[PDB]
Amino acid sequence: FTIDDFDIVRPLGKGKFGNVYLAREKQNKFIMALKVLFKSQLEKEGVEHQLRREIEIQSHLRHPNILRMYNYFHDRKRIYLMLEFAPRGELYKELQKHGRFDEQRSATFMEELADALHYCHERKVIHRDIKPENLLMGYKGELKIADFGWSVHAPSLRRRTMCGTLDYLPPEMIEGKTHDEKVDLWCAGVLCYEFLVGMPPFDSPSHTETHRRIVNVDLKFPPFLSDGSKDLISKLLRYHPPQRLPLKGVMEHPWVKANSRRVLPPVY
Amino acid sequence: NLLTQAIRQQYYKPIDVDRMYGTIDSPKLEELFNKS
Ligand SMILES: CC(C)NC(=O)[C@H]1CCC[C@H]1Nc1nc(Nc2ccc(C(=O)N(C)C3CCN(C)CC3)cc2)ncc1C(F)(F)F
Repeated sequence: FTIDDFDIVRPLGKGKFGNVYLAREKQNKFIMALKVLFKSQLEKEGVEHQLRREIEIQSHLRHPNILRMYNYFHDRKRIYLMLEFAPRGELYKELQKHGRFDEQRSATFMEELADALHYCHERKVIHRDIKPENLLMGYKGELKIADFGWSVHAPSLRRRTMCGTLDYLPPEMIEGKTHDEKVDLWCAGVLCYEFLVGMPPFDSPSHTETHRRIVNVDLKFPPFLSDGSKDLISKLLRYHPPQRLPLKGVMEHPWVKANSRRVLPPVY
Repeated sequence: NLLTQAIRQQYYKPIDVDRMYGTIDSPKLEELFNKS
Protein backbone atom coordinates (compact mmCIF):
# COMPACT_ATOMS: atom_id res chain seq x y z
CA PHE A 1 0.00 0.00 0.00
CA THR A 2 0.80 3.65 -0.88
CA ILE A 3 -1.32 6.89 -0.59
CA ASP A 4 -1.59 6.78 -4.45
CA ASP A 5 -3.79 3.61 -4.05
CA PHE A 6 -6.53 5.88 -2.59
CA ASP A 7 -8.74 8.71 -3.85
CA ILE A 8 -9.29 11.19 -0.99
CA VAL A 9 -12.93 12.35 -1.04
CA ARG A 10 -13.01 14.88 1.88
CA PRO A 11 -11.66 15.44 5.45
CA LEU A 12 -13.76 13.93 8.30
CA GLY A 13 -12.08 15.90 11.10
CA LYS A 14 -9.10 16.04 13.46
CA GLY A 15 -8.35 12.98 15.62
CA LYS A 16 -6.11 12.68 18.73
CA PHE A 17 -2.79 12.43 16.83
CA GLY A 18 -3.82 13.07 13.20
CA ASN A 19 -6.41 14.09 10.60
CA VAL A 20 -8.97 11.61 9.25
CA TYR A 21 -10.11 11.53 5.61
CA LEU A 22 -12.96 9.84 3.78
CA ALA A 23 -11.26 7.81 1.02
CA ARG A 24 -11.87 5.18 -1.64
CA GLU A 25 -9.36 2.35 -2.29
CA LYS A 26 -8.87 2.37 -6.12
CA GLN A 27 -8.49 -1.43 -6.84
CA ASN A 28 -11.75 -2.54 -5.11
CA LYS A 29 -13.66 0.86 -5.10
CA PHE A 30 -14.04 0.34 -1.33
CA ILE A 31 -14.95 3.34 0.88
CA MET A 32 -13.01 3.67 4.14
CA ALA A 33 -11.52 6.21 6.57
CA LEU A 34 -7.82 7.07 6.42
CA LYS A 35 -6.13 8.34 9.58
CA VAL A 36 -2.89 10.23 8.72
CA LEU A 37 -0.23 10.53 11.46
CA PHE A 38 3.06 12.44 11.19
CA LYS A 39 6.12 10.37 12.28
CA SER A 40 8.07 13.42 13.56
CA GLN A 41 5.11 14.80 15.64
CA LEU A 42 4.48 11.38 17.32
CA GLU A 43 8.22 10.97 18.13
CA LYS A 44 8.44 14.55 19.58
CA GLU A 45 5.35 13.93 21.78
CA GLY A 46 6.88 10.54 22.74
CA VAL A 47 3.71 8.56 21.87
CA GLU A 48 5.43 5.90 19.60
CA HIS A 49 4.92 2.90 21.96
CA GLN A 50 1.39 4.21 22.87
CA LEU A 51 0.38 4.19 19.14
CA ARG A 52 2.02 0.74 18.66
CA ARG A 53 -0.11 -0.70 21.54
CA GLU A 54 -3.33 0.93 20.16
CA ILE A 55 -2.64 -0.53 16.67
CA GLU A 56 -1.67 -3.97 18.13
CA ILE A 57 -5.03 -4.15 19.99
CA GLN A 58 -7.45 -2.68 17.39
CA SER A 59 -5.95 -4.44 14.30
CA HIS A 60 -6.65 -7.93 15.78
CA LEU A 61 -10.32 -7.34 16.82
CA ARG A 62 -13.17 -8.43 14.48
CA HIS A 63 -16.63 -7.53 15.81
CA PRO A 64 -19.63 -5.67 14.23
CA ASN A 65 -19.62 -3.15 17.11
CA ILE A 66 -15.85 -2.49 17.14
CA LEU A 67 -14.47 -0.17 14.46
CA ARG A 68 -12.32 -2.32 12.11
CA MET A 69 -8.71 -1.49 11.26
CA TYR A 70 -8.27 -3.14 7.83
CA ASN A 71 -4.51 -2.54 7.53
CA TYR A 72 -1.81 0.15 7.91
CA PHE A 73 1.13 1.45 5.89
CA HIS A 74 3.77 4.16 6.02
CA ASP A 75 5.89 6.40 3.82
CA ARG A 76 8.78 8.86 4.42
CA LYS A 77 6.86 11.22 6.74
CA ARG A 78 3.53 9.60 7.57
CA ILE A 79 1.80 6.53 9.08
CA TYR A 80 -1.59 5.70 7.54
CA LEU A 81 -4.33 3.70 9.27
CA MET A 82 -6.98 2.08 7.03
CA LEU A 83 -10.15 2.15 9.09
CA GLU A 84 -13.79 1.28 8.77
CA PHE A 85 -15.89 4.31 7.74
CA ALA A 86 -18.78 4.88 10.25
CA PRO A 87 -21.32 6.81 8.05
CA ARG A 88 -23.39 8.30 10.90
CA GLY A 89 -20.28 9.74 12.62
CA GLU A 90 -19.77 10.75 16.25
CA LEU A 91 -22.16 9.38 18.88
CA TYR A 92 -21.40 12.27 21.32
CA LYS A 93 -22.66 14.83 18.72
CA GLU A 94 -25.98 12.92 18.44
CA LEU A 95 -26.36 12.79 22.25
CA GLN A 96 -25.61 16.55 22.49
CA LYS A 97 -28.15 17.26 19.66
CA HIS A 98 -31.01 15.26 21.33
CA GLY A 99 -30.03 16.04 24.96
CA ARG A 100 -30.89 12.47 25.98
CA PHE A 101 -31.71 9.26 24.12
CA ASP A 102 -35.02 7.42 24.43
CA GLU A 103 -35.15 3.91 25.98
CA GLN A 104 -35.14 2.08 22.61
CA ARG A 105 -31.98 3.92 21.40
CA SER A 106 -30.21 3.51 24.76
CA ALA A 107 -31.06 -0.21 25.14
CA THR A 108 -29.91 -0.92 21.55
CA PHE A 109 -26.57 0.82 22.25
CA MET A 110 -26.26 -1.09 25.58
CA GLU A 111 -26.74 -4.50 23.87
CA GLU A 112 -24.16 -3.56 21.18
CA LEU A 113 -21.67 -2.23 23.80
CA ALA A 114 -22.03 -5.30 26.07
CA ASP A 115 -21.52 -7.63 23.04
CA ALA A 116 -18.39 -5.71 21.91
CA LEU A 117 -16.94 -5.59 25.46
CA HIS A 118 -17.71 -9.32 25.94
CA TYR A 119 -15.70 -10.02 22.75
CA CYS A 120 -12.80 -7.91 24.22
CA HIS A 121 -12.95 -9.60 27.65
CA GLU A 122 -12.96 -13.13 26.18
CA ARG A 123 -9.52 -12.05 24.70
CA LYS A 124 -8.35 -10.48 28.03
CA VAL A 125 -8.54 -6.97 26.51
CA ILE A 126 -9.83 -4.28 28.91
CA HIS A 127 -11.07 -1.08 27.22
CA ARG A 128 -10.89 1.28 30.28
CA ASP A 129 -12.29 4.37 28.53
CA ILE A 130 -15.90 3.78 27.52
CA LYS A 131 -17.61 7.18 27.08
CA PRO A 132 -19.82 8.70 24.31
CA GLU A 133 -16.81 10.56 22.76
CA ASN A 134 -15.10 7.21 21.95
CA LEU A 135 -18.08 5.84 19.99
CA LEU A 136 -19.03 6.11 16.32
CA MET A 137 -22.22 5.05 14.50
CA GLY A 138 -22.56 2.73 11.49
CA TYR A 139 -24.82 2.90 8.42
CA LYS A 140 -27.89 1.78 10.47
CA GLY A 141 -26.78 3.68 13.61
CA GLU A 142 -24.95 0.66 15.13
CA LEU A 143 -22.54 1.52 17.91
CA LYS A 144 -18.82 1.22 16.99
CA ILE A 145 -16.10 1.32 19.70
CA ALA A 146 -13.51 3.47 17.93
CA ASP A 147 -10.73 4.52 20.37
CA PHE A 148 -8.40 2.14 22.23
CA GLY A 149 -6.19 4.81 23.88
CA TRP A 150 -6.35 3.34 27.40
CA SER A 151 -6.87 -0.31 26.34
CA VAL A 152 -4.65 -3.12 27.58
CA HIS A 153 -4.14 -6.83 26.90
CA ALA A 154 -3.97 -8.02 30.54
CA PRO A 155 -3.18 -11.79 30.80
CA SER A 156 -2.91 -11.62 34.66
CA LEU A 157 -5.98 -9.30 34.62
CA ARG A 158 -4.65 -7.09 37.55
CA ARG A 159 -3.62 -3.44 36.77
CA ARG A 160 -2.65 -0.23 38.65
CA THR A 161 -2.93 2.58 36.02
CA MET A 162 -5.47 5.31 36.88
CA CYS A 163 -7.00 5.95 33.52
CA GLY A 164 -10.06 7.05 31.63
CA THR A 165 -12.24 10.12 32.11
CA LEU A 166 -13.18 11.85 35.43
CA ASP A 167 -16.97 11.23 35.34
CA TYR A 168 -16.43 7.57 34.31
CA LEU A 169 -13.75 6.61 36.86
CA PRO A 170 -14.62 3.47 38.89
CA PRO A 171 -14.17 3.66 42.71
CA GLU A 172 -11.20 1.22 42.66
CA MET A 173 -9.18 3.60 40.43
CA ILE A 174 -9.91 6.64 42.63
CA GLU A 175 -8.96 4.66 45.76
CA GLY A 176 -5.64 3.49 44.23
CA LYS A 177 -6.53 -0.22 44.35
CA THR A 178 -5.62 -2.78 41.66
CA HIS A 179 -8.28 -3.09 38.91
CA ASP A 180 -9.45 -5.73 36.45
CA GLU A 181 -11.82 -6.07 33.45
CA LYS A 182 -14.75 -5.17 35.78
CA VAL A 183 -13.84 -1.45 35.30
CA ASP A 184 -15.63 -1.78 31.91
CA LEU A 185 -18.84 -2.97 33.70
CA TRP A 186 -18.81 0.21 35.85
CA CYS A 187 -18.23 2.45 32.78
CA ALA A 188 -21.09 0.68 30.92
CA GLY A 189 -23.39 1.69 33.84
CA VAL A 190 -22.22 5.34 33.74
CA LEU A 191 -22.72 5.30 29.91
CA CYS A 192 -26.29 3.91 30.24
CA TYR A 193 -27.16 6.68 32.73
CA GLU A 194 -25.58 9.39 30.51
CA PHE A 195 -27.52 8.10 27.44
CA LEU A 196 -30.87 8.28 29.29
CA VAL A 197 -30.31 11.44 31.40
CA GLY A 198 -27.88 13.46 29.24
CA MET A 199 -25.50 13.99 32.17
CA PRO A 200 -23.15 11.56 33.97
CA PRO A 201 -24.44 10.36 37.40
CA PHE A 202 -21.72 11.85 39.62
CA ASP A 203 -21.52 15.30 37.94
CA SER A 204 -20.15 17.83 40.48
CA PRO A 205 -18.64 21.39 40.48
CA SER A 206 -15.19 20.05 41.58
CA HIS A 207 -12.98 16.97 40.96
CA THR A 208 -12.86 16.28 44.77
CA GLU A 209 -16.71 16.25 45.01
CA THR A 210 -17.00 14.01 41.86
CA HIS A 211 -14.45 11.57 43.43
CA ARG A 212 -16.49 11.65 46.70
CA ARG A 213 -19.80 10.92 44.87
CA ILE A 214 -18.18 8.03 42.94
CA VAL A 215 -16.62 6.27 45.99
CA ASN A 216 -19.91 6.64 47.96
CA VAL A 217 -21.84 5.53 44.77
CA ASP A 218 -24.07 8.59 45.39
CA LEU A 219 -26.53 7.57 42.67
CA LYS A 220 -29.63 9.83 42.49
CA PHE A 221 -32.02 8.74 39.74
CA PRO A 222 -34.18 11.39 37.99
CA PRO A 223 -37.95 10.57 38.28
CA PHE A 224 -38.56 10.19 34.49
CA LEU A 225 -36.45 6.96 34.32
CA SER A 226 -38.28 3.62 33.98
CA ASP A 227 -37.89 0.94 36.69
CA GLY A 228 -36.16 -1.33 34.12
CA SER A 229 -33.46 1.21 33.18
CA LYS A 230 -32.81 2.04 36.89
CA ASP A 231 -32.49 -1.72 37.64
CA LEU A 232 -29.81 -2.21 34.93
CA ILE A 233 -27.82 0.93 35.94
CA SER A 234 -28.00 -0.01 39.67
CA LYS A 235 -26.75 -3.52 38.87
CA LEU A 236 -23.71 -2.17 36.95
CA LEU A 237 -22.85 0.71 39.31
CA ARG A 238 -21.78 -1.46 42.24
CA TYR A 239 -18.98 -0.38 44.56
CA HIS A 240 -17.59 -3.96 44.67
CA PRO A 241 -16.31 -5.05 41.21
CA PRO A 242 -17.26 -8.80 41.68
CA GLN A 243 -20.87 -7.75 42.37
CA ARG A 244 -21.27 -5.89 39.05
CA LEU A 245 -23.70 -7.39 36.56
CA PRO A 246 -21.67 -9.41 33.98
CA LEU A 247 -21.75 -8.39 30.29
CA LYS A 248 -23.85 -11.49 29.46
CA GLY A 249 -26.23 -10.27 32.19
CA VAL A 250 -26.52 -6.85 30.46
CA MET A 251 -27.41 -8.57 27.15
CA GLU A 252 -29.98 -10.79 28.99
CA HIS A 253 -31.43 -7.97 31.15
CA PRO A 254 -35.26 -7.74 30.65
CA TRP A 255 -35.06 -3.96 29.98
CA VAL A 256 -32.50 -4.64 27.19
CA LYS A 257 -34.62 -7.50 25.73
CA ALA A 258 -37.82 -5.43 25.78
CA ASN A 259 -36.38 -2.21 24.30
CA SER A 260 -33.36 -3.10 22.09
CA ARG A 261 -33.82 -2.92 18.31
CA ARG A 262 -30.34 -4.26 17.58
CA VAL A 263 -29.64 -5.27 13.99
CA LEU A 264 -26.48 -7.20 13.03
CA PRO A 265 -24.92 -5.83 9.80
CA PRO A 266 -24.81 -8.14 6.74
CA VAL A 267 -21.64 -10.31 6.56
CA TYR A 268 -19.60 -11.67 3.58
CA ASN B 1 -25.20 11.39 -5.19
CA LEU B 2 -23.21 8.30 -6.36
CA LEU B 3 -21.28 8.28 -3.02
CA THR B 4 -24.45 7.98 -0.80
CA GLN B 5 -25.59 5.02 -3.00
CA ALA B 6 -22.09 3.40 -2.85
CA ILE B 7 -22.13 3.67 1.01
CA ARG B 8 -25.58 1.92 1.09
CA GLN B 9 -24.27 -0.71 -1.42
CA GLN B 10 -21.24 -1.38 0.83
CA TYR B 11 -23.53 -2.13 3.82
CA TYR B 12 -25.77 -4.59 1.91
CA LYS B 13 -22.94 -6.13 -0.17
CA PRO B 14 -19.89 -6.41 2.19
CA ILE B 15 -16.57 -7.57 0.70
CA ASP B 16 -14.11 -10.13 2.14
CA VAL B 17 -11.92 -7.45 3.86
CA ASP B 18 -9.90 -10.26 5.58
CA ARG B 19 -8.82 -11.50 2.09
CA MET B 20 -8.80 -8.14 0.19
CA TYR B 21 -6.79 -6.24 2.87
CA GLY B 22 -5.82 -8.54 5.78
CA THR B 23 -3.95 -11.08 3.58
CA ILE B 24 -1.75 -8.24 2.08
CA ASP B 25 1.64 -7.85 3.90
CA SER B 26 1.85 -5.15 6.60
CA PRO B 27 4.92 -3.29 7.99
CA LYS B 28 6.25 -4.50 11.37
CA LEU B 29 5.04 -2.34 14.32
CA GLU B 30 8.73 -1.78 15.28
CA GLU B 31 9.39 -0.52 11.66
CA LEU B 32 6.56 2.14 11.60
CA PHE B 33 8.90 4.90 12.94
CA ASN B 34 11.81 3.82 10.69
CA LYS B 35 12.68 4.02 6.93
CA SER B 36 9.84 3.24 4.44
C1 LIG C 1 -11.92 8.92 18.37
C2 LIG C 1 -13.35 8.98 17.90
C3 LIG C 1 -13.90 7.62 17.56
N1 LIG C 1 -13.53 9.92 16.78
C4 LIG C 1 -12.81 9.93 15.65
O1 LIG C 1 -11.99 9.06 15.35
C5 LIG C 1 -13.06 11.12 14.73
C6 LIG C 1 -11.78 11.80 14.23
C7 LIG C 1 -12.23 12.58 13.01
C8 LIG C 1 -13.47 11.87 12.45
C9 LIG C 1 -13.76 10.71 13.41
N2 LIG C 1 -13.31 9.43 12.90
C10 LIG C 1 -14.01 8.67 12.02
N3 LIG C 1 -15.17 9.18 11.57
C11 LIG C 1 -15.89 8.41 10.74
N4 LIG C 1 -17.07 8.91 10.27
C12 LIG C 1 -17.71 10.16 10.30
C13 LIG C 1 -17.17 11.26 10.97
C14 LIG C 1 -17.78 12.50 10.89
C15 LIG C 1 -18.95 12.67 10.15
C16 LIG C 1 -19.54 14.05 10.03
O2 LIG C 1 -18.79 14.95 9.68
N5 LIG C 1 -20.85 14.26 10.30
C17 LIG C 1 -21.81 13.23 10.71
C18 LIG C 1 -21.53 15.62 10.18
C19 LIG C 1 -21.55 16.16 8.75
C20 LIG C 1 -22.25 17.52 8.66
N6 LIG C 1 -21.63 18.49 9.62
C21 LIG C 1 -22.21 19.85 9.47
C22 LIG C 1 -21.75 17.99 11.02
C23 LIG C 1 -21.03 16.65 11.19
C24 LIG C 1 -19.42 11.60 9.38
C25 LIG C 1 -18.81 10.36 9.46
N7 LIG C 1 -15.57 7.17 10.32
C26 LIG C 1 -14.42 6.68 10.78
C27 LIG C 1 -13.56 7.38 11.61
C28 LIG C 1 -12.27 6.74 12.09
F1 LIG C 1 -12.29 6.49 13.39
F2 LIG C 1 -11.99 5.61 11.46
F3 LIG C 1 -11.20 7.55 11.89
